[PDB]
Amino acid sequence: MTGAVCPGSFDPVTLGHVDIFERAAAQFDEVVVAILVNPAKTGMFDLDERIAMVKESTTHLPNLRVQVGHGLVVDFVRSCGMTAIVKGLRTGTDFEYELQMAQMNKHIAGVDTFFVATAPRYSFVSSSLAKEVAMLGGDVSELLPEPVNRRLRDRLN
Amino acid sequence: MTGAVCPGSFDPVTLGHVDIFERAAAQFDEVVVAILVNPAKTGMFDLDERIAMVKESTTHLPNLRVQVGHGLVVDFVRSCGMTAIVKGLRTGTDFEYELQMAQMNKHIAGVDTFFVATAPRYSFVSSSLAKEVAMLGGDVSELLPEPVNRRLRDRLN
Amino acid sequence: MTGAVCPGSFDPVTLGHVDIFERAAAQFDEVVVAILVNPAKTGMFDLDERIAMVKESTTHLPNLRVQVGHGLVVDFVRSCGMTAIVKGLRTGTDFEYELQMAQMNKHIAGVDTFFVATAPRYSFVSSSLAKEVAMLGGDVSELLPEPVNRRLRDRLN
Amino acid sequence: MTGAVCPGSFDPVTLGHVDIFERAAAQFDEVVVAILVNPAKTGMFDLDERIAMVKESTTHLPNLRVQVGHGLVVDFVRSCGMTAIVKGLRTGTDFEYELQMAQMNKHIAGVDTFFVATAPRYSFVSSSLAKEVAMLGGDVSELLPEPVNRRLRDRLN
Amino acid sequence: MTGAVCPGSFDPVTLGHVDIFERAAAQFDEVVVAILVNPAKTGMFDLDERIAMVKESTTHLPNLRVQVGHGLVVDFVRSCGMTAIVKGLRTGTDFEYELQMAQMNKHIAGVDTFFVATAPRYSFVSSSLAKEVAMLGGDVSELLPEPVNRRLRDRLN
Amino acid sequence: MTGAVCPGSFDPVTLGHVDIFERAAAQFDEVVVAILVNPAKTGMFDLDERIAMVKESTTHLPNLRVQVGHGLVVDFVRSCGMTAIVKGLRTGTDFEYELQMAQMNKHIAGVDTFFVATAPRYSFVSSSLAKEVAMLGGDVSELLPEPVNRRLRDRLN
Repeated sequence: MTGAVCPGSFDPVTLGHVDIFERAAAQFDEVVVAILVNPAKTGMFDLDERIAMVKESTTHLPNLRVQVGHGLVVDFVRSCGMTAIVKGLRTGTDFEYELQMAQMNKHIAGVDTFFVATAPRYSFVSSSLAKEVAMLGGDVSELLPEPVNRRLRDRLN
Repeated sequence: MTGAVCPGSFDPVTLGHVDIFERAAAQFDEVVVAILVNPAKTGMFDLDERIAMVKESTTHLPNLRVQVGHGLVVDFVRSCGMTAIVKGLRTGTDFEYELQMAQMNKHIAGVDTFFVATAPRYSFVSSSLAKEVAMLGGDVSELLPEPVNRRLRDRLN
Repeated sequence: MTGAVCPGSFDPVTLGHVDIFERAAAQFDEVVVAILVNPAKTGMFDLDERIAMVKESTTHLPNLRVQVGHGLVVDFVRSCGMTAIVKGLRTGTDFEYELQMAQMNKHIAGVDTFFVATAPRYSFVSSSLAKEVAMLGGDVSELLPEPVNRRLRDRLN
Repeated sequence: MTGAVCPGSFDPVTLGHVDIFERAAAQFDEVVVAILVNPAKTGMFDLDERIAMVKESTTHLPNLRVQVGHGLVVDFVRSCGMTAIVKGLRTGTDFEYELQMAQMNKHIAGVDTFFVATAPRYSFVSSSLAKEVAMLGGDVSELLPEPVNRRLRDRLN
Repeated sequence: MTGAVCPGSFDPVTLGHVDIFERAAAQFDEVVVAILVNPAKTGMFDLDERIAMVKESTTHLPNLRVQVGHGLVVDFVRSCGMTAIVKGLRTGTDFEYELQMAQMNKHIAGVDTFFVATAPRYSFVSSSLAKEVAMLGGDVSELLPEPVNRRLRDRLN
Repeated sequence: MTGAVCPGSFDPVTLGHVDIFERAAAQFDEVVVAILVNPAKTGMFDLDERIAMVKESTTHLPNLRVQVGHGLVVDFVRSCGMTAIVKGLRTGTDFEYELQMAQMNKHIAGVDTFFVATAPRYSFVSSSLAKEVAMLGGDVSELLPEPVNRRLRDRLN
C-alpha cells in the first residue's frame, strides 16, 4: 500500500531528478512524477515536452508514472491515494524553504515529505542553471538525460 | 525609557508575528508595530486593511501601538525616539540577510536589532506562504488571527 | 518488499524519535529501530533499558520492531534485507554531517537515506539536551514518552 | 520593570562580549552578567578572576552587575526576577544550537531569549580561539579588554 | 604564469570588492576585473560609469586591469589565458549558490574558483543594499570608494 | 613570487586533499603541505607515516613540497615567505569555523586564506570518517590514494 510523489516543474528534467526518481522507485511500490504547470510562459519547454522528456528518461522504471499536477501538491498527493512526497536535496537547494513547505504540507493535509541527498556527481545541476549555461553556449550534456539533450540541441541551432 | 519597533509588511499579519509582538511587549515599555508601505500593488491587502488586522489582533497588548512606516526603518525608529528593532526568526527566514541589514542599520543609525525565535508551532508560517496556500484552497486558519481569517475568507468567495 | 531502519543511541528515546518512527511506519511495510551500542559507559541508560523504553513507547506500531545494532549501520540495514535508512532532522541536528554520512553510506553499501523534518513541537528536543535539563532539575516530561519519564524520575530521586 | 541576563563562561571575557553587554545595557533597565561555573578544571581562569575581569571591563555600565550563575540559566533568570536572556551571535557561533536552547528554555520556564549580532570587528573573536592563539604566541590584545590582556600576559611569561 | 579573474556587475563597486581586488592582486601575477553587462536596464550605473569607478578605485594596484565581460565567465577566463576565479564571501552572500556555480564552472571549463572572506568591516556591504540605503537617504559613504560616492551624490541631488 | 600553504593533520591524507593540492599547485608557483603535529596520541598514523603518505601521493606535483608544521599556521606561512593559505571546503566542513580562523589569521599576521570547493565525488570523504568506516570493516579504498590504502590495509589485518 505504499507510494510517493516527486513534484517539480522539470523544465527540463535533469539527471539529478532521474537519480531521485530511481531511488524513490526502489523504496516505494508506486511513484508518480507530478509535473507542475506554468500560469503563462517564462518556462523553456511546454507541458507536453516536459512530460515526454520525463517519460523517455524513465523507461527503466516500471513502477513509475508521469502525470500533470494541478493546484496544491498535497491535494494531488491525496488524489493519488498517497501521503508521501519525495524530494532531492542538492547544491543550491533552498532547503530552509523546503523545510517550511514540508511542515506547512504536513499541517494542512497530513502529508509527509522525505528528503534524499542527490548523488555527489549531480549535486550542482539544476534545471535553471543547466538552461542558463546551455543558453550561453556551455555544454551540460553530461548532466542531462539524452532525451533532453536531443531537444535542447534542437531548441538552439 | 525603553521601546522597540517591529517592522514588516504584515500582508497579512500571522500568529507568528503576534507571538513576536507579545514577547516584545513583555520586555519593552513601549512597542510600535511599523507597517511598511508598498510602492504600487503586488500586495494582497491595502494599508488600511493591514493596520486594522494588526490592531484587531493586538487588543490584549496595551503598551503596543500600530503606525505606518515610511522610508528607512532606522529613521522611523529614531523618530519614535527608540534605538531597538525586534524581529522574529523562523523557518524560511533569510537570517543571513537579516544579519546584513542589522549591521547596516547599526552602521548608519546606531540602531540595535534583537532577534527572537518564533514559537515552534508558528515556525513554518509566513505571510507569503499563508497567502499562496489560501489562494490554492488550503486552510491556514489555525496559523492566522481570526481578524485575518475573517477578511481572508471574504476576499475569496 | 519495503522496509526502513531508524538508527540511533536512543538514550533515551524522545517524542521526536517516536514521531519519526510513526511516520516511517506509515510509509514502509516494515520498520526496524536499531539501537546502537556504547563501547563502555558515558551513556545514561543501559541497552536493556533503552530497548524497553523504545518497545514500551511503540506498542501502537505493529509493523515496527526493535533490535540492537552492531557495527556499521549499512551492514545492519543489509542484514535486515533493506536498503533504506530513515532519520529525522530537527533543531540542533548537524544536518551537514548527516549529509556526509548519507553519501558515505550510499557509496559503500548502496544504502539510501531518507530524511524527514520532525514535528515543530518536538523540534528542540534531543536526548542529550533532555538529559542535561533533567539532570539540573528541569521538567522535560512533555517531550518524552511516559515510559521514559517514569524511568527518568526513578533515576533521580 | 525590565531586565536581561547575559550568561556565559567568560573565560576570559572578550570585547565581543563587552559590546553585547553595552547594547543590552542600553535597552534594559537592568543587566546581570551571569558567569557560569566549571565542574572541575579545563577552564583557564578561576571564577574570582573571571568576575574581576568582567567587573573591571564594565565600569562604564552603571546599570549592569556581575553575579555567579548556578544550575539552569532559566532558574537564575527567574531568581533575578527577569524573563529575558540576551546572547550575541558571531562567526563560529553554533546558532542552530542556540535556537534549540532558546526554545527549550522558553518551554521549561517561559524565558525569552533575544539575540544580537556582534559588531563586525569583533565577529571572529571567541574566548576559546583567543586563548588558543594567545597560548601559541599570537597577539590578540586588540580583541580583549585591557584588564584581560594584563592578566593574560601575566599568566604566560 | 599566474592570473585570476574577479567577475561581477559592480553596480557600483564597493570597498568590499576593492578589498578582494587587493588580496587577489597580492597573490596572483595578474588580476582582471570582469564587469558583466546588463541585457537592458534595471542597473543603476551604465557600463562606462562602472568601468570608470573601478579604474579610479584601483590605481594603487598596478597588476590589475578592468575589462568588460561577455557571455560565460569561464569563457572570459580562458580567453584571458587563466583558469582561476576569485570571489569574496560576505554577509548576505548566497554561498550555497556560489558553490553550485563553482562546480558547474569546473565541470564545463576546468576553471577553479577560490573564495576569500571579506574584511569584517565590509562584511555587510553589497552593491544592492548600498544603493537601497542611498536611495532612501542613508549615508553609505564609509563603505564605498570616493570615486563612487562622488558619482552617487551627483546621481541624487 | 607566489606560494600557498595547505595545512592539516592529514591522518591520513585523502583524495579530497590531493584534489586540493593539485588545484593549489596549478595556481601558485610553490605549494607547501604543512602537516600539523599531535601533542600526544589520539591520531592514527605517526608523523613519519603521514609525511610518507603525502609525499608518495604527490609525486606528480613538482612544485609541491611536504614539511612538518609547528605552532600557529600563520607563523609557518610567514616562515615559508608566503601570505596565503589554501583550504578545501567539503560536506561536513565546519565552514563557519573556517571563516572565524581565516579572519583571526588575517588579523594577527596579515595572512590570506583562499577556499576552494572539493570535487563533488570527494565531497563526503574526511580523514575522520574514512578511518571510522575503515575501522568497522567498510571499504573506503576509492576515496584514498593507494599509498594510504596500502598502509591502512596493513594496519588492520
